[PDB]
Amino acid sequence: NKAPIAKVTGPSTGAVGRNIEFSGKDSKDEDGKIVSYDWDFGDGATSRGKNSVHAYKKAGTYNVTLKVTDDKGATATESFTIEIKN
Ligand SMILES: [Ca+2]
Repeated sequence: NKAPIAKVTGPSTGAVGRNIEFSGKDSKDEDGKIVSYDWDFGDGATSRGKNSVHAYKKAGTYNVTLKVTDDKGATATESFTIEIKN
């Protein structure tokens, strides 16, 4: 098996209190299927889904982590920086 490769699409800037839409659908497993897309939004919040949403309560800079898992259980991550403005 080869582990998958995580790819996040979504905004790199958003605004406080607004729902930010993220996707992991461009992630790729060369030899199988991605079976889960886990998100850590950098403010303690987590979600799961090929698409996910999060609103940040405070302006600042956050690193979002996407963790993809393939059909064999191998994992990969991406760290993606988002700026949240007032
Ligand atoms: Ca694989």
